[PDB]
Amino acid sequence: EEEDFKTAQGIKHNNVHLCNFFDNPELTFDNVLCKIDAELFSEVIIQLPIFFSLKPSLVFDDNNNDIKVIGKEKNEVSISLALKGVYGNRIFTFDKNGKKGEGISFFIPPIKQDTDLKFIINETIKQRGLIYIFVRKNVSENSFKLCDFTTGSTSLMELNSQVKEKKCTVKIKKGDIFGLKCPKGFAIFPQACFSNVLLEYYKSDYEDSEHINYYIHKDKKYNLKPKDVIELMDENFRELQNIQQYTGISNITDVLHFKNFNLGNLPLNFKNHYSTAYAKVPDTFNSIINFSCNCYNPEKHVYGTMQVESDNRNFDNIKKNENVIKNFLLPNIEKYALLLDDEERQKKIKQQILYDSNEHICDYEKNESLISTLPNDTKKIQKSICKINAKALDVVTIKCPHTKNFTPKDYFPNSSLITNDKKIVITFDKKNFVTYIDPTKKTFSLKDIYIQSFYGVSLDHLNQIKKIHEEWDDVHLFYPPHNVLHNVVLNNHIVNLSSALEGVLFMKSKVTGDETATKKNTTLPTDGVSSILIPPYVKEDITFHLFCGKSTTKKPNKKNTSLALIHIHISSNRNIIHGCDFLYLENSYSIFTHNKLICDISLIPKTVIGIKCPNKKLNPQTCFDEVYYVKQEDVPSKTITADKYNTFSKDKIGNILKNAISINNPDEKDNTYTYLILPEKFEEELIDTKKVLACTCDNKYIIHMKIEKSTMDKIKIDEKKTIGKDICKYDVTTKVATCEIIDTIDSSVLKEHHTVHYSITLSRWDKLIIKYPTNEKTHFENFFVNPFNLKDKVLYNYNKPINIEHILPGAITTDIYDTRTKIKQYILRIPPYVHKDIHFSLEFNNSLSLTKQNQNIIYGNVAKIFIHINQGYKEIHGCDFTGKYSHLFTYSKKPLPNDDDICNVTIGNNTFSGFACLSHFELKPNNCFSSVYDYNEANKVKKLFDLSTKVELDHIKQNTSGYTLSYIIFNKESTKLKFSCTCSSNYSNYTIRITFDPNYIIPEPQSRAIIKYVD
Amino acid sequence: FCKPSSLNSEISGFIGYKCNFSNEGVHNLKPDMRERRSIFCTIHSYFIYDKIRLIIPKKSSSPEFKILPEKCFQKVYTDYENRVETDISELGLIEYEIEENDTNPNYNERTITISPFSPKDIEFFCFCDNTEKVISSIEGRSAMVHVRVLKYPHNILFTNLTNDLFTYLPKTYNESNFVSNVLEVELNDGELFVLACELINKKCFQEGKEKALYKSNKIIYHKNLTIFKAPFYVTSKDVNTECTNYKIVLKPKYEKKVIHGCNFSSNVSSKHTFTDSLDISLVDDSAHISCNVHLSEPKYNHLVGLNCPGDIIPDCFFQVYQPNIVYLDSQINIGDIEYYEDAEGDDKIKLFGIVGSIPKTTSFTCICSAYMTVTIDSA
Repeated sequence: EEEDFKTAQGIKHNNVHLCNFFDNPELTFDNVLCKIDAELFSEVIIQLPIFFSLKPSLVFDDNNNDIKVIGKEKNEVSISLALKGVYGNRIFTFDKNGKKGEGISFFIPPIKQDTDLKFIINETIKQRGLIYIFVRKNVSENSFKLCDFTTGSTSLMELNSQVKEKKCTVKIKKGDIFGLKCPKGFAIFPQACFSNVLLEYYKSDYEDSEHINYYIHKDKKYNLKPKDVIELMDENFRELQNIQQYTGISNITDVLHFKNFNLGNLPLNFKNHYSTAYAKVPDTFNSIINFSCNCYNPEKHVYGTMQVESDNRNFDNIKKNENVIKNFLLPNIEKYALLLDDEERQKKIKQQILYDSNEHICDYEKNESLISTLPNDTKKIQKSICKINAKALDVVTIKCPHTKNFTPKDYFPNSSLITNDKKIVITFDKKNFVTYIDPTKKTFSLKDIYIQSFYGVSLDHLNQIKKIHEEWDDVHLFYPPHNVLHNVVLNNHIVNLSSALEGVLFMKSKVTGDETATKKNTTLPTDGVSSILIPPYVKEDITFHLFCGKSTTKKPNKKNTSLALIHIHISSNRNIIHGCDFLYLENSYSIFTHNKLICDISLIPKTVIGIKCPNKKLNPQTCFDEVYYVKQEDVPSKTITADKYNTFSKDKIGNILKNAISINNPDEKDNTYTYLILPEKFEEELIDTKKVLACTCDNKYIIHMKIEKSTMDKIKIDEKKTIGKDICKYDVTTKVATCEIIDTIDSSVLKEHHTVHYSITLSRWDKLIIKYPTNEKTHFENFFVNPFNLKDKVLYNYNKPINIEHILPGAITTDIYDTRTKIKQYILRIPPYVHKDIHFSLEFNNSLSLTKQNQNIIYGNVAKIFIHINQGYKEIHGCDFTGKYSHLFTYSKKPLPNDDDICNVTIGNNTFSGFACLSHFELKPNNCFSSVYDYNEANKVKKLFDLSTKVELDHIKQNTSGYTLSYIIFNKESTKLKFSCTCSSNYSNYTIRITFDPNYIIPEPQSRAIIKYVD
Repeated sequence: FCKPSSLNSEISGFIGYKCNFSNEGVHNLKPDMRERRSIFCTIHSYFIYDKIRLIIPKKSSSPEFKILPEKCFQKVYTDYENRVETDISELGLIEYEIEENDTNPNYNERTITISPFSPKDIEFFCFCDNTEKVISSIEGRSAMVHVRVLKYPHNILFTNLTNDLFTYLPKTYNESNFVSNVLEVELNDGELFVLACELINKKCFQEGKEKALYKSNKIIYHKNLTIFKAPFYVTSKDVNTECTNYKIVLKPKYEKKVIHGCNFSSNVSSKHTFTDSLDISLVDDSAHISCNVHLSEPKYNHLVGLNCPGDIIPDCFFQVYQPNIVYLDSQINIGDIEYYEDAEGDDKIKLFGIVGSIPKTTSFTCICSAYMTVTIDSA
């Protein structure tokens, strides 16, 4: 009976349907039919107090997540079966200001039929609440593309040992809604498809864009596939997150205005649920795209790939725009100037750790002509890039053009309104998050929690960012438009800078356009300038981006709107940085030693110490420049408070410590980190061991910066550090450089030399194997490498961690974690063509590990390896299909579409050969140049060592550029065969055919083009 | 019998010399922060029917590269003190091929194909300058592409068997000189023979009449000519090579060839008679035995090797030790270096031949404590 049910519509707000039975007077259990007219991609979130019991009774457990509904046949089924590919069925427990309860969340998939989910709430048994989710049909049969990997012809659940991939390809036109459904135990790959996809190809039409294209293509880094990742990894660590770290993540679909609806980095339990993903194409799509998402089980290593290429395949109807001129603005690097070292850097470098703080300016305020529309043609627009690569403990200042006396309007703090009356704590799988309610009709969203786990901001935060940039009535425009340098775009994600780059201090700089010459609060829309300081300890390599464009019209029209892209790459430099974190006491990274409310920090020469304190909540407002200079006998070490510190001396740190540089500018609203560079030398003439330089924090915690006398006496034994002479061994027949410097960095023995350097001069096709220990040994508990990512980065100019592919394109780098003895093997092979003389170094250091044996303390040593790579003028007679490897190979073609190409090369004895393809291409056969497609036995699989037992072979699937390289060299073989490999894609097919003939060689040009660099 | 135009197969990427200077290429002349050095491209060669490609972006989509002069392989530069746009025909190049393939949408593919017919060394320049572009007060980089075509030092054989006369060379043989329907050819060392014929067999010029195959790996089948490169070092005067009915038989004039080398060989059945023959295992295995090979010639046409057994380190003479390994052509700085590979029973014999004149001094070493150092002076 309709009159017997208290019918109420669901609260619809920000495409979120809410049925709040918890704190809403309309939905009260004092009588409840919560009917939700669920449209496409609408989040159904149900709130409840703690109960009485549900009819799909769900107990709170980690392994209990099978959310049940009731179908049309009145059978208690799973929601993954009643809704054809539901996504996001989660059970959470939420507390609002003390009052506890639970909630059920899911989303709505596109379905071609009519279905209804019934959630029945019961009591200890009457019927209490009936959440009737009415999901009507929203897609036709021809407007719904799908590849189920649970049944049909693409089922992996009955996959054999021989075949393991049921590849699917269904094409998408404009206005289509599509998705991917995975079976049980098979996680969606990568995390939150289709906002994370494995891209292969994307061709952009200019007429599709209704705004300016704010996408970062990285280094044209289309992503890999899981079939090509797991062949080169470790053994035990083969979970989903490591394979996702090794395969590359792209988020082009959110920039392309696809309606992507998923769960972010908080997915479901894949071992008990069908992980499902969806995306909606825009209605003005006339472009060509290609990507893939996977259903992957990382126990049996079974994958299903849904390679989706779009409907259009013609590359003549794509209106490639001629209005875009791409320009370059390289950033400027200057030596460190502190209003008196500006003259000192000028005087000393003219005659020629303060050298590791190099200042950077990317000046788009001055170079506005690269984002100004040229009067030679009004229709031409300009696009500019600015690639910045900097290390830790650096300072970088960004300049972008601005309107004078610009007022940033405060609608964004008006839309923030962050109070305590909206506080809801939501916990699932014993993991907590904090969320707020929109104060209009008591509405919140779990999509905001998924966005917070993905973008780092809230839902209303993202909406107000988009509306602030869309309603831009000013001339100069920014991306991200609010709070620039406190929000940055890293891997197409607007997130806070100091949250990601943990420990960043906003520096001060002179504001241009003002004659005061005073360093003040600088913000990029307001003053046209913003300075930041890089933290000393960086965990991983990161890269964030900015845009500051200028349009001649007052609107972002894109037919005259210019753009300036700032591309800052921050390298991970790993040392040990001392300090006292106050946030790990109460995931959050801590970069401090934390020698545990009284905090003792020993002053060491040539290091940086740091306090994570709130900016004005600590009792000295200039604490690192002030000092509570008091003796240790004055302070009771056990029974003390922060009030006695009120009765202490307040001498400055520039008087006692000679040139200790205290960096703390706490006047900003969001400064949480303070630092101090301790100088090169200490003196007992001004410092007593009892006399410490103390501070306090929040009137409860205290920090004592005392200096120990034995710690000062341990510095005073250093008198000899010479250079080693080619002690890295070289097996010259096998051409393998074996380096064993484990005993020199071992702190268990007495070592004469603290720092030694080993010089290696290599050539092409030479191997370098270095054995280095890890942090799970004896006498190696504080071992660190330099740089931290040796598989990708080296040390340019002895301190800067740079990518190896920008100086040696095509190096073969492999790190093997030997857990039988907990050591690591570094294996690096030079590609057969080396285009330039390359120098770098790799350092190992165990100087912070201690050996206190027989009342004698001995520390470790420093061992760095010099690497010189010579001029590899020998060209590779292979067939390139990448375009950028025209220096390596002879036949070079840009990867144009519809390029079904054949390349024919006949090789012989003692001659290099190989190929390069793009890494996302379908390699045929799997692992080319190992099991070749032999042509003399009519193009079938045959192992190369079966056909030729004296060959040499290497193959790297993906470097940092994103390409696949393979090389083969035959040495003293006299058979006759012929072998081919096919790089097959969804738009073009390439074939390389190499003929093995011993007495026939290619007629040589008998020299090489000598590339030389002069200065 | 077939025409020799497609007799040299259809293997692409035979260009070799490629002074790439493009934006997408890694030898870019753009202003950048990671590099602030100009790029060179210096070529010395006996240029036999190869080609040189310059991949240079065009003046469209902003004026990028100042190509000096603007028609580089139509008009080319002399020395920098008298830089005028001299024509491509004024130098002395005989039967060249110039291709200004700009039909690709990204670059001006300028290709030059040079025949070895010249009485003198021909040196020419094409500058690629980008100093007009100033980005963040850092200017662009320059390139000074410099090709120095060298004359073939050995004599060249060119006979007549076609209807059309060419007369770029003094004629040696013809069909009236075809004595007794059999051509007996006596090459000296490494020469090339040009039979102007349009119909030769598909598997000819690859075998021998008496014994084995007197051949090298640089047989060039031109569209109107037929040229094979003779090998620099041969075993004995018992092999020949013949193709065809006009029968032409080619055999080497094998004299007693002398090769410099330490040659610590244990087998007395060695066909290679080197200069030195000091043994390695006769002395004790504790002395630092060093072998010195000093080369000082004005015109190098030399052939240096070794015959010591065991293991040869490094892969000589592909990579050689620094005076720490480096390539032989990177230290010699002269192209056209021949190498011979020998697979004997016990002793390992390796040899290389250098023809030309080196600019600088290189003293490279190969270790067989047996050390063999080969020094060649600048002179």
